[PDB]
Amino acid sequence: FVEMVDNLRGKSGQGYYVEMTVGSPPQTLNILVDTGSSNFAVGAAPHPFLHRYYQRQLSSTYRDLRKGVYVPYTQGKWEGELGTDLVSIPHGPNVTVRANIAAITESDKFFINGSNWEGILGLAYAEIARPDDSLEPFFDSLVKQTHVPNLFSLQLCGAASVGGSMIIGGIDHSLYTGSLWYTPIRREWYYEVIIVRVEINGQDLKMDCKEYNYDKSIVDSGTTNLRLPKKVFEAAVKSIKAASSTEKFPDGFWLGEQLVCWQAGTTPWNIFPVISLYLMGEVTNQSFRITILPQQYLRPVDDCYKFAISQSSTGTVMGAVIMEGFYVVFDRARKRIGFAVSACHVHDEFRTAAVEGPFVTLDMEDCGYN
Repeated sequence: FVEMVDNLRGKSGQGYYVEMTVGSPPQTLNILVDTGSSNFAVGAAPHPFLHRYYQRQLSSTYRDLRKGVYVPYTQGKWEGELGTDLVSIPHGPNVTVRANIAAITESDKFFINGSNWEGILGLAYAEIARPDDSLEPFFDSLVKQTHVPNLFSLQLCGAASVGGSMIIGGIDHSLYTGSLWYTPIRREWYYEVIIVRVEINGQDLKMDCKEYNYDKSIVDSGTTNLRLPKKVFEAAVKSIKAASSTEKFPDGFWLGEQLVCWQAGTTPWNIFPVISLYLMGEVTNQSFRITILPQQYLRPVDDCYKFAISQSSTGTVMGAVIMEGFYVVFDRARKRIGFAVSACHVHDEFRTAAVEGPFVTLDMEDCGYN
């Protein structure tokens, strides 16, 4: 699918977006690819931060649903008017579908000043769509209305400008090396998965794996960091702090309350441990592990970086920190997510991200939270 290669762009920390068109004639917009939500929402008014916006008055195929939607966040939020219209992805499958579209008429802390995107494409399932699971997510409409396979894959390459590929309806084997390894999608709402073991430099935290997924563990392209439950994060950092004991860093650093800087290319990468997450495999008692480097959780912001690992109350969230090291296949058809070493991931000549298996892991089910 050469046509779809390199169809993602963005700026460090501002997420990855793909070009899309909405309405008739087609109105072009850059839309954030978010596997962590399920609403297709686009700016529809002249907010100062927006390069452009959806103008419903110019679309002959626009249809009003006469319903509003308010989506609150920890601080900001977005609110819009629901409708449907014809949507297409220029550098994606050659098709056009009628999908729900929330026209954003008011928001706070949603749009980013200086960013180049005007909307968000929630690729998750209806269960978490707003206002409720009755609002059919875009991908569902795309598959239901066309012959596009129920699957998509993401290769986030993270470089201030970033790039990547979203292969819609398939897999592009040139984007990865080695074999793809699959972990089951526990439940179809967020792209939930189960982490069965966690290793730092090869030594595991030996913590009731159930904690690792309290109350969730998800794969989300819309989040920059690797979010971990408090308990897991506490021990996580504890081990990383011990591995990197070579140098001393402030407590704020580990809490993302302050940045850490190093002179021109003087970052002590080797001082930091690799993080290995073992994921539930496809077979009983079988697992595999994906391993990332500081290159992923120690990202640039001298050279100042922010610890890309943080705590959560919503569970584990495998964001760009994890994804930028692998080619990730969202195999909706088979309810599984595949990981393979990405052909574009950044690595030093000493350590490289990897996906290895099979491994024997017992009681993987006790890792899932109910």
